[PDB]
Amino acid sequence: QGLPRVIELFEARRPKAKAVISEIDGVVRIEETEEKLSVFVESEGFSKEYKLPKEARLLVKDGDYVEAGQPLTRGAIDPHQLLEAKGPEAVERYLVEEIQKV
Repeated sequence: QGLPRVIELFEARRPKAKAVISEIDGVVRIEETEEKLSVFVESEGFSKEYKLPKEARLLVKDGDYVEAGQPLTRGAIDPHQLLEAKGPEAVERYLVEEIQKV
């Protein structure tokens, strides 16, 4: 994506084709009707229902364990959501590596 991707990173914009990340650690449970599609990240005392469009490529198959801040869909991560999910060091790592890819 070239120079626009770099600008999008240095400006910390929320990208348009944004991946969906998990807000908590937990276990995946896909719930796929032929009309709608959702992913649950469930833990001992928390349930996280992420309703996403039916055409989203998942990085996560049913039953996997995910860290808080791990991507479930494909695409670019919103840096502010990553910061809230996972903290400063992870956002630095992601910004540096994503800029260097280009």
